[PDB]
Amino acid sequence: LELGPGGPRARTQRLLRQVDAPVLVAYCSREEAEVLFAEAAQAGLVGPGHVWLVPNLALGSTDAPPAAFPVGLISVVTESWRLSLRQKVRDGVAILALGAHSYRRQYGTLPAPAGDCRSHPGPVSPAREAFYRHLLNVTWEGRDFSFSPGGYLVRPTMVVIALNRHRLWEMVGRWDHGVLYMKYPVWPRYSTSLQPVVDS
Amino acid sequence: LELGPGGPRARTQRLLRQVDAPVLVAYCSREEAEVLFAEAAQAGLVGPGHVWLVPNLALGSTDAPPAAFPVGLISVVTESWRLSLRQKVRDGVAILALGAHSYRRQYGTLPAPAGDCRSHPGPVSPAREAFYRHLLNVTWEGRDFSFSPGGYLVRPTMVVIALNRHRLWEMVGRWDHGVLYMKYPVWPRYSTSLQPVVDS
Amino acid sequence: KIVNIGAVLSTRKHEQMFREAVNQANKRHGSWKIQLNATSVTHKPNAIQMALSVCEDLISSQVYAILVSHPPTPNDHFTPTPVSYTAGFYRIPVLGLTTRMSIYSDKSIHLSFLRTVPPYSHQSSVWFEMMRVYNWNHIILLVSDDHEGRAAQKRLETLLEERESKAEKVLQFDPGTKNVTALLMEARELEARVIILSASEDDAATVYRAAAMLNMTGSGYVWLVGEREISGNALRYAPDGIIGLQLINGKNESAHISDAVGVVAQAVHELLEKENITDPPRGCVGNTNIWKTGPLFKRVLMSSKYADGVTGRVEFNEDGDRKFANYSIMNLQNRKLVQVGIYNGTHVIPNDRKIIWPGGETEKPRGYQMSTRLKIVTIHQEPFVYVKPTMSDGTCKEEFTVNGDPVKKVICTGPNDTSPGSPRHTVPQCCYGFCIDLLIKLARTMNFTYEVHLVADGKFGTQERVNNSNKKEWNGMMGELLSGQADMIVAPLTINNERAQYIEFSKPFKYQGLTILVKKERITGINDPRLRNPSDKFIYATVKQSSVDIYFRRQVELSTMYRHMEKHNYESAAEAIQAVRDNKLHAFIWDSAVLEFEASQKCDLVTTGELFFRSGFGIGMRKDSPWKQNVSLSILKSHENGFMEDLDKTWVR
Ligand SMILES: *[C@@H]1O[C@H](CO)[C@@H](O[C@@H]2O[C@H](CO)[C@@H](O[C@H]3O[C@H](CO)[C@@H](O)[C@H](O)[C@@H]3O)[C@H](O)[C@H]2NC(C)=O)[C@H](O)[C@H]1NC(C)=O
Ligand SMILES: *[C@@H]1O[C@H](CO)[C@@H](O[C@@H]2O[C@H](CO)[C@@H](O[C@H]3O[C@H](CO)[C@@H](O)[C@H](O)[C@@H]3O)[C@H](O)[C@H]2NC(C)=O)[C@H](O)[C@H]1NC(C)=O
Ligand SMILES: *[C@@H]1O[C@H](CO)[C@@H](O[C@@H]2O[C@H](CO)[C@@H](O)[C@H](O)[C@H]2NC(C)=O)[C@H](O)[C@H]1NC(C)=O
Ligand SMILES: *[C@@H]1O[C@H](CO)[C@@H](O[C@@H]2O[C@H](CO)[C@@H](O)[C@H](O)[C@H]2NC(C)=O)[C@H](O)[C@H]1NC(C)=O
Ligand SMILES: *[C@@H]1O[C@H](CO)[C@@H](O[C@@H]2O[C@H](CO)[C@@H](O)[C@H](O)[C@H]2NC(C)=O)[C@H](O)[C@H]1NC(C)=O
Ligand SMILES: *[C@@H]1O[C@H](CO)[C@@H](O[C@@H]2O[C@H](CO)[C@@H](O)[C@H](O)[C@H]2NC(C)=O)[C@H](O)[C@H]1NC(C)=O
Ligand SMILES: *[C@@H]1O[C@H](CO)[C@@H](O[C@@H]2O[C@H](CO)[C@@H](O)[C@H](O)[C@H]2NC(C)=O)[C@H](O)[C@H]1NC(C)=O
Ligand SMILES: *[C@@H]1O[C@H](CO)[C@@H](O[C@@H]2O[C@H](CO)[C@@H](O)[C@H](O)[C@H]2NC(C)=O)[C@H](O)[C@H]1NC(C)=O
Ligand SMILES: *[C@@H]1O[C@H](CO)[C@@H](O)[C@H](O)[C@H]1NC(C)=O
Ligand SMILES: *[C@@H]1O[C@H](CO)[C@@H](O)[C@H](O)[C@H]1NC(C)=O
Ligand SMILES: *[C@@H]1O[C@H](CO)[C@@H](O)[C@H](O)[C@H]1NC(C)=O
Ligand SMILES: *[C@@H]1O[C@H](CO)[C@@H](O)[C@H](O)[C@H]1NC(C)=O
Repeated sequence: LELGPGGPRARTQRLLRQVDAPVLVAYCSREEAEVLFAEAAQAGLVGPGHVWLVPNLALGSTDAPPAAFPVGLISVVTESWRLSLRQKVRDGVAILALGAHSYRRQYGTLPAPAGDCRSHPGPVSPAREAFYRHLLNVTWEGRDFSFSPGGYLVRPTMVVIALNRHRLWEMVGRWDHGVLYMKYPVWPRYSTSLQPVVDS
Repeated sequence: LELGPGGPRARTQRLLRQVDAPVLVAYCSREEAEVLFAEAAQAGLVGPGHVWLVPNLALGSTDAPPAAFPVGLISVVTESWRLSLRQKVRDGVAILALGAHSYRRQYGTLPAPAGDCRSHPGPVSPAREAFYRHLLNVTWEGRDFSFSPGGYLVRPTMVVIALNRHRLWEMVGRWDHGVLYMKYPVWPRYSTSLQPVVDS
Repeated sequence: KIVNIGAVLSTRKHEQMFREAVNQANKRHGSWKIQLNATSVTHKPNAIQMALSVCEDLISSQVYAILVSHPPTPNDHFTPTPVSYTAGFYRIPVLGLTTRMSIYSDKSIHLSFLRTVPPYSHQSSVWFEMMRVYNWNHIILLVSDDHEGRAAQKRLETLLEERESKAEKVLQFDPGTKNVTALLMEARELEARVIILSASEDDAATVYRAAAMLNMTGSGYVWLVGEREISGNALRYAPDGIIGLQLINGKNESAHISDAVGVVAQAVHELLEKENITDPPRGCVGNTNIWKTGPLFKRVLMSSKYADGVTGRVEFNEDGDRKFANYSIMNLQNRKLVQVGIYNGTHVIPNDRKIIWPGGETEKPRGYQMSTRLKIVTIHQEPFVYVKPTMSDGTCKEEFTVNGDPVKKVICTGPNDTSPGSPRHTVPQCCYGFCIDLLIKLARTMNFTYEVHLVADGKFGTQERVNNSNKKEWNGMMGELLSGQADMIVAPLTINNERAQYIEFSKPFKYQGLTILVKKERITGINDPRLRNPSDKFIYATVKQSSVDIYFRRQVELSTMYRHMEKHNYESAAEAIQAVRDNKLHAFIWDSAVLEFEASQKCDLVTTGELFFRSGFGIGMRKDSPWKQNVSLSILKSHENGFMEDLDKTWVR
């Protein structure tokens, strides 16, 4: 589809009028998500019988979701989604401190500090490359912060959240050690879009 | 679309860029047809992956097709499209003569001449209505000129014409009775000017 | 309405050419009150200071687009990146004039980036064209492990998927590493003779010297490279006869400046005709929002056909890369880069001179070197491949037919008995039968020698997913042929859709189907009520990991029968036949030919029902095998005259 400010609103409504599926997986940014959900509601694609799953990109500011987001929308975040900014800062500083601790314990010296915005050395020093290696694999307070070679997290505890009746993002499932734990034996469909009735 | 002379062009250009159909059926007058085909060329709906079909109204004098008309434009005309003015006048006079001849053969006298503008013959005067009925069903030179009660040609021999590479209205198919007989068992498609690209 | 354009150039005289080009564009496109202004800055050594100067000199003004060139000193992707970030924050399009890296075509990183010169990845496409011109199918891909090499490999593989072909293998070597000879050794063991290299100049020189030391530059080999590997230190060590290619303009800064200014001017005029154009941020500091028109400006810029350029038509593809570029094919003849063709975007046309292939040959070399020694895997099937112990002196016992003719036998190497009692050595045994005689005739006709061995695990082959695996893999003979342990399968291997996707099959040398064997004729095929209503009273099964298992697994209607069979499947055909005769198994579902031969020879058993899956046995080879056509033609000729009938009379009456 094509979303965005104003844009060509046509040809997205036409396409959204030929979507016959019980489960829909959408990929868009926050504003594009709001536009898409307004268009889908105009096209009768919300309510029971339709399940939407989106990644974190569509969500923004989990504390307050938009009014266009349907209830029962499913997303997957990391465990730190509910943590405060202070707790996130503490966790990051802890990661750095534990990496420095491991590096010092294995090498016998504190890691060398960074450089400046001046002329850059070029080839990466062995000390910088070793500190990075010790900084990757770090475990802290049970949960591990192992980092991929690509720079993101490998094997984190993931939380499947969904929007309830009260328009609040609430936890529904957990993903630890490759095993799903869902709190609902059957997926609830308590949306109140039964104005056409046939929509369900 | 408005398709008016010298007016809103961005409004129609916006919608013409959203069309995804491979076959397009249009209905407009000649001037609106030229405007529409110009805008469609601007929107890239004229290439080898688009077929346009229009009724007789869209085209005008088939002897000189305009430059905006794309190649492969399909229309359906009557069998007298290639006849000269003298031949068509002869056919019309023949229809009138055959109607009068049938009326005389049944009633033993020629039909009465028409009235005048300085009067209003309120009654239908069934002598007139009988002549009209005889004028309806007429056959001439093996061609059926049977007229509908709506005063237009019914079950006529129609031909399907198209605009070829040389920008001429070439005859493609025939509508003898209720059966289609057309050349080109596969529809030929040209890349704009030349190069008759073949479907992969 | 004044429109301001910015540029980051190198020599400060290129700035003068940029100003002249903007004047020409401002006169050609009616000035009125559009006033295309031009401002420029020079590249700076420190990247951070370069980005800060981009903010202070160009973004500070109401710049609509930024052009960026490349300094003569080679620094690769280092120099155009800072601009692409700073202008990318506000969605201000930045056009690279001479950058070639593929990282700038990733719109997730470099958001508002366009280029007037294609990346190195597009050098794959022209390579593909040559593969169509000279009909090269088996190729080796030697790509560096850096992101550029991965992009080239991905582009070439995507092109090949449309043709529905594959590379023989891909060899990724770490950039800047010496002694890659080990990897080259693998390329020597393959049957393909075409090598397509994608690496930097120093890596190209290293690979060239290593291949020279390993005699990979001799006759029959073909080297296809890009411009990075035929310039600088790579050109000096490049082996004679390699084929590289160069972009026509490439390093012409002035032509690209003029073309970019033309396209920018056209796009700017179109955009101002579009209304609702807002205004650039005017300064990095303070402004923390994107330019609203930015995405629309980029969309207009991409959909532009400036067919008046110095470097030809200027058009962009879906990610801003210059579409339809011109390449010149170069051949290294006597240490000189002679031009032997031109790739005009869609085809390669040879114009002058003669192509000298690496071995000095004057004729097109084939892209394969089919060997004569053939390692043939086979299985023990009673009427087709009898396997017997050899005598104490290591040779097969002389034996004559009932008709009175000698029986041809071969020496196979197989695992003695089942795994536990085996001494775990490939003992030599004697193999003979229908398939062995077919193989002997085929080898005589096609002029190749062979060595025969038995399959290690005694399974025909199927796809299975072991737990905690990233993918499924074939076992048995199929796995042996795919992995490279074997070159050709000469056995009663059934032809089906699942195997044909990964394996080339010859024309069938025997037509047959599936049937059921029972003791002492009370089953009406697989439509019998007892077959579709399983119970502990009636037990039936087939051989594990065979064509019958694949056939039963893929049918939803036969799912319950598939479960019942899987609960009691057997290890080999002989074991299941013995179990049926020993009243342990009630019905055995297997091939028509084997089961019919067993019923006829052994008696006491009968086949029931009609054939419910008709197929044939075929010689299995690796995909796109060069001699698949020859094997098929030989089998067809053998069918035609008398050979298959003679084999049928001799072995399975
Ligand atoms: C990049 O390409 C430019 C055009 O493709 C090219 O500019 C051209 O430069 C040549 C001389 O190198 C000019 O030709 C001049 O001399 C010839 C021979 O007497 C005359 O016939 C011409 O009138 C002219 O005086 C071209 O006029 C000029 N063309 C254009 C459009 O600029 C650059 O030199 C190239 N830059 C490189 C290769 O680094
Ligand atoms: C499949 O069978 C084909 C026909 O037997 C065979 O083609 C033949 O290939 C040989 C090459 O080995 C050609 O011989 C020519 O080339 C050699 C080497 O270049 C020269 O020394 C010879 O003098 C001769 O000029 C045959 O001409 C050719 N036969 C035909 C009819 O084209 C294929 O090679 C076989 N496929 C394989 C073996 O994979
Ligand atoms: C985190 O990863 C680093 C990097 O592998 C580990 O550091 C290694 O420690 C072992 C001793 O246990 C040394 O033999 C290696 O040479 C070290 N690697 C490097 C690159 O220096 C570190 O041990 C890991 N942390 C934990 C808690 O396991
Ligand atoms: C054309 O239609 C007219 C009108 O139906 C036909 O005229 C009729 O002919 C029948 C035949 O004897 C007469 O019984 C009717 O009285 C006529 N009606 C009128 C109104 O004239 C005429 O025959 C038809 N012509 C042909 C060739 O079928
Ligand atoms: C038109 O472009 C010229 C550059 O040629 C701009 O002049 C520059 O202005 C900046 C800031 O005022 C100065 O730092 C430069 O030194 C000037 N360059 C030269 C060569 O004088 C001018 O500002 C632009 N005009 C508009 C209206 O954008
Ligand atoms: C680079 O790799 C090559 C190939 O692996 C090395 O050459 C081998 O080195 C081993 C010693 O480990 C010896 O068996 C021989 O010298 C070589 N064997 C073969 C089969 O080639 C080489 O030593 C490596 N290092 C270099 C060239 O500096
Ligand atoms: C590749 O180079 C060829 C010339 O060898 C270009 O072909 C000419 O292009 C110019 C530029 O518009 C035309 O005026 C000529 O008529 C073309 N000649 C022929 C025979 O086609 C070609 O345009 C270049 N490639 C691209 C993509 O521009
Ligand atoms: C069958 O194969 C053998 C060896 O593979 C061929 O013997 C030699 O093949 C090479 C290959 O070109 C020739 O140059 C030699 O001249 C051959 N030797 C002799 C003595 O002629 C043999 O020619 C092949 N038989 C064919 C092709 O019919
Ligand atoms: C490469 O060819 C030369 C040529 O005589 C030879 O001496 C050398 O042994 C060859 N290298 C091999 C076979 O690895
Ligand atoms: C242009 O902008 C005005 C005000 O921002 C808006 O009302 C109008 O709809 C826009 N025109 C478009 C989006 O075509
Ligand atoms: C092969 O296995 C048999 C067991 O039946 C054994 O008698 C024989 O010695 C073995 N051959 C060897 C070990 O070479
Ligand atoms: C997964 O595979 C391993 C491989 O040996 C095996 O040990 C393990 O039991 C398997 N886990 C299962 C079947 O749950």
